[PDB]
Amino acid sequence: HRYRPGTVALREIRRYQKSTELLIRKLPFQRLVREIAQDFKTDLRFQSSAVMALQEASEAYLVALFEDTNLCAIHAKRVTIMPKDIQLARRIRGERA
DNA sequence: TTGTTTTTTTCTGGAGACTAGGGAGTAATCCCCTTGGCGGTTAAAACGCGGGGGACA
Repeated sequence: HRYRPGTVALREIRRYQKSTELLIRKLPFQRLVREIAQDFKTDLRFQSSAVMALQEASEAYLVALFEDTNLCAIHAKRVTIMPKDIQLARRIRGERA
């Protein structure tokens, strides 16, 4: 049959909140880090541990930001997060101007 | 029958070349290593379709 929209989303929320493994596949993230670093200094080498630490910090920060975004969206009587939500959360945080 | 002497035998400066080996230099080969190709394995990001839900007024 068909699951009504919004139920499988709750199932994934339950699934991913019980687990800790990283949600971004490694190699694209590593290539993105390498590209970003290249603009600061050339012919650079990275320890896999450094790259893993970068991924852990980035994913945790993104999860916290998504939590704040969901809270902001709920405050607007809304269920869907939209860019203004991220913007407001970042603004109140003080990272974005 | 013994010992002194005779005699025999053993011992006692310069030039013009050549080759051959050792240290340093170059480059090459075999083994290993890095990288790319062939062969297999498929979950999923994107795209489509259809329907439920809420954003906005």
